[PDB]
Amino acid sequence: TGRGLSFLDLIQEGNQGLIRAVEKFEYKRRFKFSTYATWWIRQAINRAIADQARTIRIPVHMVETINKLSRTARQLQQELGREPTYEEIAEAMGPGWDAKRVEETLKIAQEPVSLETPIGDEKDSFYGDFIPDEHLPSPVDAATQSLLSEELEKALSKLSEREAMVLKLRKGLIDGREHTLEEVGAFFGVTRERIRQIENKALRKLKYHESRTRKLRDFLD
Amino acid sequence: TSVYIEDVLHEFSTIPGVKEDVVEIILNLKELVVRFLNPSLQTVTLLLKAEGPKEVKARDFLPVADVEIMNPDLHIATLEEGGRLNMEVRVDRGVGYVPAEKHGI
Amino acid sequence: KEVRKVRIALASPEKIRSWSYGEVEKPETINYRTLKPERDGLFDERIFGPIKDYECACGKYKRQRFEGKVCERCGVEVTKSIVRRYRMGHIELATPAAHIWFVKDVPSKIG
Amino acid sequence: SDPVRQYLHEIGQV
Amino acid sequence: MEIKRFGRIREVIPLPPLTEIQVESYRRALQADVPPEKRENVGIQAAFRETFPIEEGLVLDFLEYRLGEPPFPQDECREKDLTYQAPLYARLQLIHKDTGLIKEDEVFLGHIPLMTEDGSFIINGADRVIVSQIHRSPGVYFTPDPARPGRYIASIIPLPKRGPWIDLEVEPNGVVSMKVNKRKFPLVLLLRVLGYDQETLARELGAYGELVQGLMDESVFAMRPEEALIRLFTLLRPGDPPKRDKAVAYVYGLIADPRRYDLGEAGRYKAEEKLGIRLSGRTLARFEDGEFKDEVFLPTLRYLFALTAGVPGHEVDDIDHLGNRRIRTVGELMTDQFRVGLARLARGVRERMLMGSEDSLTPAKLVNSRPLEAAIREFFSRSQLSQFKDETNPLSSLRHKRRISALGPGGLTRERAGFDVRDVHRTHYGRICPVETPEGANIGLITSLAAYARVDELGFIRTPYRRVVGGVVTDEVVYMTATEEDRYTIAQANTPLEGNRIAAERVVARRKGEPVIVSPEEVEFMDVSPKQVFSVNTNLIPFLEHDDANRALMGSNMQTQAVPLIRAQAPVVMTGLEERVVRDSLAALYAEEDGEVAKVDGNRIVVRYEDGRLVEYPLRRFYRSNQGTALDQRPRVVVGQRVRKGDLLADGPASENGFLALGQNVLVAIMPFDGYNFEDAIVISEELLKRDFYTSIHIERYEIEARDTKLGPERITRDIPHLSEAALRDLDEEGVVRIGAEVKPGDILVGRTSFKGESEPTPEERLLRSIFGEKARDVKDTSLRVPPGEGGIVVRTVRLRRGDPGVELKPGVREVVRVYVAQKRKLQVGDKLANRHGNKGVVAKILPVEDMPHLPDGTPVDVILNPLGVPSRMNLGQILETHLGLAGYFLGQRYISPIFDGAKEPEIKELLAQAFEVYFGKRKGEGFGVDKREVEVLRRAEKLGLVTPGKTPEEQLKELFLQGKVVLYDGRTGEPIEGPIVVGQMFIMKLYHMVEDKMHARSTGPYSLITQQPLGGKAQFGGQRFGEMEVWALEAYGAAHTLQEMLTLKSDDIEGRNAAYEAIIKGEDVPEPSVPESFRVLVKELQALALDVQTLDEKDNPVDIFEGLASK
Amino acid sequence: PEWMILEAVPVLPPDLRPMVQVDGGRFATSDLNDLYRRLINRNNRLKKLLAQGAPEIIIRNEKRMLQEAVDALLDNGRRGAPVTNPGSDRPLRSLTDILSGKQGRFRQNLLGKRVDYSGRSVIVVGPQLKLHQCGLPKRMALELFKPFLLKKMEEKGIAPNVKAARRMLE
Amino acid sequence: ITQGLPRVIELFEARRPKAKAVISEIDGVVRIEETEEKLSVFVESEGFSKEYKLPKEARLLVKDGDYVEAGQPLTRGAIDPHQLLEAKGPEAVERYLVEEIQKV
DNA sequence: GCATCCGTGAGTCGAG
DNA sequence: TATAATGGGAGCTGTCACGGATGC
Ligand SMILES: [Mg+2]
Ligand SMILES: [Zn+2]
Repeated sequence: TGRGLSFLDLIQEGNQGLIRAVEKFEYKRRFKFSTYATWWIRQAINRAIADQARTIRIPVHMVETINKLSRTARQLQQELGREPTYEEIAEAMGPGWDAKRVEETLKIAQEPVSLETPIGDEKDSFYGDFIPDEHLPSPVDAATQSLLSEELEKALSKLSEREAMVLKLRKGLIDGREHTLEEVGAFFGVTRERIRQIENKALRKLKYHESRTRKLRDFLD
Repeated sequence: TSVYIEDVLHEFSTIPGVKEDVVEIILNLKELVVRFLNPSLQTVTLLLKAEGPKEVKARDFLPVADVEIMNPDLHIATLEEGGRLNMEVRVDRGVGYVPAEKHGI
Repeated sequence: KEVRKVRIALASPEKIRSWSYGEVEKPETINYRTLKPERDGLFDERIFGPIKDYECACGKYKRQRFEGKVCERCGVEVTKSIVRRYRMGHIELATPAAHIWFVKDVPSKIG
Repeated sequence: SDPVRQYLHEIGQV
Repeated sequence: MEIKRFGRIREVIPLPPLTEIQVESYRRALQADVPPEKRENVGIQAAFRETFPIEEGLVLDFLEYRLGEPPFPQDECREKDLTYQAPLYARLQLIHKDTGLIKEDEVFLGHIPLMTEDGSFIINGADRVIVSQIHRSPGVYFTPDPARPGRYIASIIPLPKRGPWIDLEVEPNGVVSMKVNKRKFPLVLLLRVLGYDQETLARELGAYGELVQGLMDESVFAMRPEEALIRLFTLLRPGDPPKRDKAVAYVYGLIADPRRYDLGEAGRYKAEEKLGIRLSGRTLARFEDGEFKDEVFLPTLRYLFALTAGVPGHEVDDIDHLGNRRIRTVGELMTDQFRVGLARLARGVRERMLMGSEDSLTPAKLVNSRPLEAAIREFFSRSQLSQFKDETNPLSSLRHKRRISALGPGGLTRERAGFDVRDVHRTHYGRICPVETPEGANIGLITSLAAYARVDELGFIRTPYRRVVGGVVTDEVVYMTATEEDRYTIAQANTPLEGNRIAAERVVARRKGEPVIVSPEEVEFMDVSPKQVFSVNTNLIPFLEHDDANRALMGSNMQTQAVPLIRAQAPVVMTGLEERVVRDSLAALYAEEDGEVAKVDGNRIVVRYEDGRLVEYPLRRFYRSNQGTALDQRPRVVVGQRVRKGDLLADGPASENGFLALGQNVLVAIMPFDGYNFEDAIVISEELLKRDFYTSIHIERYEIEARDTKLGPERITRDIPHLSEAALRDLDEEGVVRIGAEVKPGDILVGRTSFKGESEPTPEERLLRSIFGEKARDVKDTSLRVPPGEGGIVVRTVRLRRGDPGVELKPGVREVVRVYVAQKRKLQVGDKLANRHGNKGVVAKILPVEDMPHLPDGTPVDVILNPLGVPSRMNLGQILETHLGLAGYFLGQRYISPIFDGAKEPEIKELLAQAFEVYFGKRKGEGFGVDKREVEVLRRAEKLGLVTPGKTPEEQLKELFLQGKVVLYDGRTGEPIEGPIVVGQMFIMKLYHMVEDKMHARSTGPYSLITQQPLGGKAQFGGQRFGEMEVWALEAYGAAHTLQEMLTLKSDDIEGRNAAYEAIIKGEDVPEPSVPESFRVLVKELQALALDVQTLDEKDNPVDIFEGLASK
Repeated sequence: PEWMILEAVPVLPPDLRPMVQVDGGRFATSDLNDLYRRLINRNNRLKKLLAQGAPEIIIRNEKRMLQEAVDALLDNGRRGAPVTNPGSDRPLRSLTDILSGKQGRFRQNLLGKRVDYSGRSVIVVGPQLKLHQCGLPKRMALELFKPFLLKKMEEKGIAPNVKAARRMLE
Repeated sequence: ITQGLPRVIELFEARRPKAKAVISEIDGVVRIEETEEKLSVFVESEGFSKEYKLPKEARLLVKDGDYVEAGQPLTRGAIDPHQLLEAKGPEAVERYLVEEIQKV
């Protein structure tokens, strides 16, 4: 108990181990059943503790390495009268273990914490109430994106519709993907050198318009 | 209107061998009374340099032409054996009460 | 059309399965190394949706040109990632289980 | 009332 | 100046050490200085002795323990975010019963936090205070049954979490029932298990009329103790097999196991005194020679029946008596959590004893210290009673250490406390302050230790009195509990005395708290001082007897909130306690022995003592407190000075020459001023800012971490993309701002770059990139800038790095950078001021000096207080303080006015006459007569009956001055105030609630994860909560569109808020909102409950608010 | 009526029970994940113990534990002991606890919300104001009206566009 | 010496008071029967009779031989609003609740 | 008709 | 994969006042 699984969960996993022991027992060896059953029972209990206790599941060999690191640090602190540094632990772990490896193994073993962890004496606050949402764009971001699209269309209208269309096809404004020169040339019916040339001249006219009006500079961050 | 002290980066510091902190030194310098004899004079930078055991007063300022310190007994600092003080205080003409946060001189 | 009423009623197991975009088979959240959602787990993009907008898990289709297209390699639909707030999953139970609301709210409705 | 007590009783029958 | 003091009471004893409740308790708990063989069975020694030995075979026993030295000093712990603690070792020995082999070793158990000299702790680099708890003392109580008027409930109560509450009741059917773990059963059964027989019960309880007959059950005596024991075990454990040894084990653990059941030593003593018996141990029964033997049950049943019958000498108990309520101090709480951690360690020990190689097991292999470490760390970090230290000023820390809470683990729950727990009991006299307590919900639950009060070894609060023999007051003083106090007739400390003899024929005294007029022959004890009735904060309020208690409460609590001013002054009217507060708080520095001062610096003071030794005292200079208020010591001696033992060497924060200096002494006029002091607002003179009165230094800490990522390392650097030299001006080579720089909102404190997320550039990004021909950089600006509305002068930078000596950070981070920024705050419109009498207000107007009301000699007042705040609040002490402050303003002196030994009105009048001499004879000598405006004001005052008619102008001005009133001229007009105004010197503090910290505003910002609603709090740049009641306001106004706009466009309508922001920046009206996201969350969370929620139109046909994104 | 008995337990969309990386690079997550994990572990173990033909006592215990798992998921602490994470007395937050109470969904996020374009500060008497007036600090009003201010700055010459004005106000 | 907000809540919740007044279920005339030990009050109609037994120390709002309305208080105390509703009807309860809250 | 046990509630905003 | 090992361990606490379903 107290290793991350309920009493009943441990009991059911030991029941699975007991079923295995039953199906693998050989009475001919004159051994009592308990001696063979205890092996599989401990085996199943430990497999369950290793496989289910963590909210972020860790492979069983990695959990064994983590527990070895735990025991090692605990013996080192029981002999040192203080918590050991990464370097002392890497020493005691043997070869192939440098301090950076101990640090990475500890970072990989960090368990998550509850978003419902309380803050304060009277339960008026949660821990999740301080986590900003980074994924969904802010109104400022969406507004800047819309103004960018509108300014790019404002600048793309100063081109002819063909050079504007070539730029839009080549950069992905139209269908979401960027086409090769051969595809834009097969669409407009022109050589890849010609389509790349009108792309260059459209970019050049846009560069001139931008040096003149400076309307798109502020969007470059 | 302004103070510079050598080996002092800001107002919340202390100078070794000196009893008062810089906050108290500026509080004392606020009470300095400087008279301008030339009417065309706008700003002056008084210079002070003292050391060893002493009690630096407003007299210790190096005299300037057309500038008279009206309270030479005003205490400024209590310097100890090895204590050293080296100040440049800027004094201006003005009207009323202008806090430091407004003129930033 | 405009909303005028709000109905609330019991959900049949068939209704629950009609909601679900996939059964959650494993009690696993995200890989301890890649920090990406595990397969058949509680955060599987194959069920609930892409984590990034219009990009599947492996990255074969990353643009808006594919909308509704289900990938062959990773099996993740390419749509807006906002759907990860809206797509139910389900758990198919071995034995039926009683909804405690209809058991312990006295007087018991089942009782 | 206590599921582990219930199970320990069920175990005590065999 | 001269300090004239009043009062005739000579205090026989000084105030005890004000932090002794903390320091002595923890000292008693640890016994670190006691050699182990000399340690007592209390403290953590008791925890060890209770947990050990550990059996089953194998046996692990306890020998002793020892505490090492702290690996780091207190200051280094404060800086490195460490804990000031000592290593805990325990000598253990494993013994195999059969083998006899004994392996002994000293195992390491972790660390125990040490208490600092002033009584606080340093946990993870922050000072913390363990607040004492108040609770019901263990023992046996008899309370009236509320249902049955003639019957009584007996209650046996052990220490918290040390056993079950046991109730004995006389049932309506006659049989006496016992309730334990919420199980009622006839007590006769347990009496049988104890070995009692009907003969003994009949001869003991037969004297009570037919009450013993409810105890007579034949089916119980028809069975031996074993059969009754198994009967009880079956009655207590349904379904559990009624084994014999299991029944003995459970019953022993329930009643007789000292390692499971434990009354207090207090509970032991109280049960002994109440029932009139003696106890061998702290349990209800014992296991002796294979059977059970009773200790408590029969005496309790006897007392219960005697009380029910009505025999004399038996009385119900008052559970709010301070003889039945006790205090759990730091030692007891820490020892409890230590005992819990030790029990967990012992469970682990037995677990390992079952497994493993039975032959080779050292103690080190058996003891996993981690549960004990975890229990201790959890107690000191996340206990309801382990509070962030309040070090706003020295008095804050002191009062905090003297708090008493009824809340917390083992205490009372919120809303579970009625009027009784919150009332001030008659026994609080001299023990718990009757005035210092919070307003609001916690009133009467958080209280404060009285000044002369002490907590004894059993945990009851004791107060001192003086012996009175034959009307003679001895100097012998006796500390009593309330139980002892109720035995005597105790006179008031103000009874007249000629020498040591009671001078009056009639004496005012208390008998069991009741007031009575009594003869000097009848007086047994006498109060030590009025000071002993109140807390330390309350004892700092002069003229307390003239203040209503509800406002004295505020005046007391608000001194805790006084900000240390750069020019702090002790009040001109003190109570005689302002020096001990500075001393016991350890803020100021004193002289350890008589000596001569060798060196004096802004940073150090070196003293040569009589021993010839040279002791150097470093001065804490500009240190940031828990609340950010600057704690700096300043030297008050000079080189070559002679100093005796206890002389002042340095002034602590909020200290003036060793006197508690929480504010300024300002010149106050009491009059309305054009509505700028309306409803407790305050008008102040700009002069106060000119001389830097009410100016305070505040330091803020900023922190940043550069860590390792799966996308590359974050790194602190001056190379931040897309920023000019204008942005990087004050940044050093490494990317940290320079010491001494001025930082405003938006300025970079520490530069930092972070590798971008896996970037799929939108087509607009690719096209703009091609237009401007610049590769999108690999990193992004994540620099720590200055929050909105903050800033100052950079005074410190700390940089810790991985791979550097003495440094090891949490796994993953490369480096940590801290920037300490200080700011000097003048008083501004919106800051909060208060006096010690509960007059609190906000500065609403700062007039230029020429607009200020002024005296005839051209002296302008400092602050204008509105008189309308006086009458309803009934706090007149501020008036008398203003009067005596006027007197001491013109005489140039201060005063000591003990609280109820105050300066009376006639003496204040004498001093005011002398002050008027100084104020007016000066004028008459300088060659000036009485002013015409003074004549007009004198006519007005003559109509008011303030001056007698026909006296001279000077005589009438003196008549007014003795009333504390003066002529005052309006600064804007020159005309006088039509009446004479009360002007004088008053002590006013600047409180911590400064508008600079509180102003906040947000257009848009961060939103919460699930709800997509704005975060809360100023620190998160959050939005204001528009709660249910604000919604009711908008509904009652019928402002439908404003309300809908709150519920959608400004909170969690994602599309709505985005479109609204775009419309406003474009110049268009905001669009009609759509469905808020939190309702979608509601719908989905109801779906997760297997409830189909359907939005329908008027045709009852479904409507999809998820716009298809949820339907397959 | 039989719909009051569950065959297929629904699973909440993962964003409403997040698994998010906080500032320091560590992870914070909702209790619903641990409740669902309990449920799925017990249900999978039941499916296996059925596939392997286990005795009656064992399958009975497994089914009892499965019911109590579902109960903790839907309304924890309602029946029996509340399900707590290891090393903590704190009950886990089920769906019932998310809906009902002071802090529940209805009262906390639906009948009242935190809101944009809002501020607060200390009040002050200001007797010069007419009845229909109040004194609003300049910085408060700048932030509260920020988009209007960007628009009006673009209308004048104070900034080339909205984004430049915002960077200038930063 | 008033009941206050607790009384207001007791009213808005239509709760049956602790120290309640006994009211008559019908019309009739009052015949008091007071033994030195026990006390009762009879309300007698022209063909009916009702009996209300009450504690000895209860104060009477009625003089012997008086004609009382259905739902009229006989004892001093707060009326149970539900008893008043059954005896006298809805308008009576509305009047009673409004006046009782307004008293506070 | 009447005690008794169990579930449900017990103010707002603000900083933590 | 084999000596034999065969039923647990913590509650835990000074509250009203309703509604309001189960036992005499
Ligand atoms: Mg190594
Ligand atoms: Zn894919």
